[PDB]
Amino acid sequence: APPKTTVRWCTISSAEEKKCNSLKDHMQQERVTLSCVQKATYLDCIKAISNNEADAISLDGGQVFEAGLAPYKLKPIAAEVYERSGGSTTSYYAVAVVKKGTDFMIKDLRGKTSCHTGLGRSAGWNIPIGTLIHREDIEWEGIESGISEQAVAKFFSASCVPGATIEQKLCRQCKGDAKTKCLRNGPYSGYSGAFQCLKDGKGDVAFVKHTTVQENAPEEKDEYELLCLDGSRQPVDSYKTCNWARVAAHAVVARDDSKIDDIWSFLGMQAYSLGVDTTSDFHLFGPPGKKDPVLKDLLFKDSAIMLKRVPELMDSQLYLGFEYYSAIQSLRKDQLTVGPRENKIQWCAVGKDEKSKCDRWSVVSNGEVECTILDDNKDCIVKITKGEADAISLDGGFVYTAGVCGLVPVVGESYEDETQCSKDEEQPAYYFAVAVVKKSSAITWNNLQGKKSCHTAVGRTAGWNIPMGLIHNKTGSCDFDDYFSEGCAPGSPPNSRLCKLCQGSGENLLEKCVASSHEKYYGYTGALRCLVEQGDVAFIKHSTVGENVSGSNKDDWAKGLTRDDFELLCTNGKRAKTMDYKTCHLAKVPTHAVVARPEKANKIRELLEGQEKLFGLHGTEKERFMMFQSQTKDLLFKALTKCLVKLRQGITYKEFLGDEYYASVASLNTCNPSDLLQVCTFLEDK
Ligand SMILES: [Fe+3]
Ligand SMILES: [Fe+3]
Repeated sequence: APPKTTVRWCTISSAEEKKCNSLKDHMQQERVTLSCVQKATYLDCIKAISNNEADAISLDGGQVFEAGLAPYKLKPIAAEVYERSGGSTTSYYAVAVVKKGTDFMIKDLRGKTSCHTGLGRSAGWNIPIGTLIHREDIEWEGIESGISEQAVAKFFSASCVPGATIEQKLCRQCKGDAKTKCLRNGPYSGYSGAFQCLKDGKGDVAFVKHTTVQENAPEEKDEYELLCLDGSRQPVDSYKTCNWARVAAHAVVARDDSKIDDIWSFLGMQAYSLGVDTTSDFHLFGPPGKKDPVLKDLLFKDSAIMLKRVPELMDSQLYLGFEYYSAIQSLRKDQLTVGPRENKIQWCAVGKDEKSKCDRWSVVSNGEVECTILDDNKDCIVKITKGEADAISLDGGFVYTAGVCGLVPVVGESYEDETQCSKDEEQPAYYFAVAVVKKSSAITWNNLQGKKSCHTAVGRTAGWNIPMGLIHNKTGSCDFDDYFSEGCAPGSPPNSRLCKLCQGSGENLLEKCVASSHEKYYGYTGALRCLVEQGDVAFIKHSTVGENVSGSNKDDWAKGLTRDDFELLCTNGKRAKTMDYKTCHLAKVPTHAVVARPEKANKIRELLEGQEKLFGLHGTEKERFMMFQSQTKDLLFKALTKCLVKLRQGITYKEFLGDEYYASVASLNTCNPSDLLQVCTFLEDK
C-alpha cells in the first residue's frame, strides 16, 4: 500500500540510534525511507508517537501495555518471532537465572540481591515481582494511599533495577557512573546486562528470558541453572518445565490513526533484505557469543528471527492476553483483591432486543445472570476473551471462530424436548443445512449463479458456511459477492452485492446490513422473510419453514403462508418437499452451543442448570419468564430450544463440531478470514 514517505523510528539510546542510522543508509534507495529520532526514554518515544513526532518503537510486553492506554492509544502492528526446533513463536518464557552451586530455592530469596532488565518490563519486572507478591514474599497490600510498588527495596537487600528513580536500594547493584548507572539504557539493562550483573556477582539472581544464558554464555551454560516456582532448580535447557511465565513477544507500536502500511512496508522489505541470513553485513537481528551488553537488543531483540504482522483487530489488551493483562493490572493499579468471579456471570447480548430479553432474565433470576451489550457476535466474542462478558450462545460457525480464540463449548442447544436432555441427553443431535425455494420450478441447485439469495448471516453454519463452502468448492474462486446477483447476508460490507437486499430496522433508517435482530432479514426467520419478499434463495435450517408457515408465524409477511409455497433444492440438481430433510439437505451440521473461557465454564453450566429448572420449558417460574421463547424471533437462544445438553468437561470445539464441519469451515476460511478470525489465529501462540 503506497506512499513514498518517511517513517520516523524512535530510539531510546545512542547505541541504538547508530544502528538505526546504519539502517537508513542501507536503503535511502526505497519508496519507504527511515528517519531516526532519539528520546531518553521509551515514554518520551510513546508520547513522541502520541504527538506525530515519531512513528514506531518495538516496546517490551510491559510497555506495549502502557502505550495502549489513553491519551495515546498506540497498538501492536508487528511482533518478534523466535524459535529453533519446532518452528517459530510469538512469545517467550520469563526465567530466574542463578549460579550452579549457591543453594537458595524460591523460598529463600529475601535479603538476596537481584539483577533486573528494567522497571516495568515483563521478564525483568512484572513477572517476577508480581509472582512474589502473589506468593506472600513481597508484602504489598496496596496503595489506597498506601506507599508502594518499590517495596522490593524492602524484600531484596540491594538490586539493580534500571528505571528506578524512586528507590536507592534498587539502583544499588548497577554498574556505570552515578547519574547513569540506573538509567534505562545504562550498562546493566536488558536481558544481557541483567545477565552480566549476575556474571559479575552483583546479584544472586537475574530476572531474564529463556535464551539469555545461550546468547551470553553458550560456552559456559553448565555453570548456571534456573530457579523454578515449585522450590526446585532445573537446568538451563529445562526452562519449558522451569519458567515463571510466557509473555507476549516485544512488538512495534504505532498510531492507530495513521500510516501503519508504510511502517509494515519498510519492515517487510528491511527483514527480507537484512534478515537472519542476510547476504552480508547489515543484520537487523544478529546475536553471537556475547558482544558487549549495550550492543545487544538494538531496535529489535537479538533473539528475534522475523517480524510477524499483527492483524488490525488486535489492541494491547488482546495482544498481552487475559492472564498477563490482568497480572499487569494487579500490581500496576489498585489492590484488586476479592473479586475474581464476582458471582453474577455477565451474559453477552447482541443489540437491543436481546438486551431487553436478557435484562428480564436478570430481574427474574434475582440477578444470577447479569447483562452486557454489543452490536455484533464478533464484538461479543472479544468481550469474553477480555473478561468484560462471560457467555453467549452461538451458532456452530461462530463456535469455530470462538474456539480458535480460546473459548470452549459448555452446553449444546437441543431442539428435542423429548430426546436428549439429562439422562436422556446423549450429544446435542444435529440439524440440517437446507436450500429453500418458492413456487417457480425453474430454479435448481446447479442454476443459482445469478440468483438473488438470502442467508441467516455471514459465517453462520446454515446461512453461510455450508452454502458458500459448497459453491466455493465448485468454482474455486474466493469471489462470494460475485456469484449471486444481489443478496442479503447481514454483516457483509455495505458496498457488497450481498448488502443489497437487506432492509435494516423495519426499513426505518437505522441499520441496513448489521448482523443483529435490528436487521429485518437477520436469522433463519429473517432469511425466509427475504425469500418471501425479495430473495430467490433461502439458506436456512430444516425447521425454519415449518416454524413460521401454516399459522405458526403470525406476522403479516408470514400471515398467508403455507409449506406448499416452499420446496427444497437438492445437490443432485433435483428438488423436494420441505417435510423431507434426511434425503435432500445441504449437509448435516452440529448445533448452537454456549461458549466461555475454560476457567469460567463449570459454573456457567450450573448457572444454566439452575436457570433452566426455573425458566426452561418445564420450568417452575416459566409463567414469570420462559428462557427459550422470544418476543421477536430467536433472541438469546434459538426459539424452539427444548433443553440444554451438557458437554463433558474439557471438550474442544473440534470434538464438538466433528471433523466434517471442522474441515468445511477451515477450508472455506482459506479465502477471507474475518478480522476477528485473523486476531485469534495470531494469538493461538500467545
Ligand atoms: Fe521483554
Ligand atoms: Fe445455525
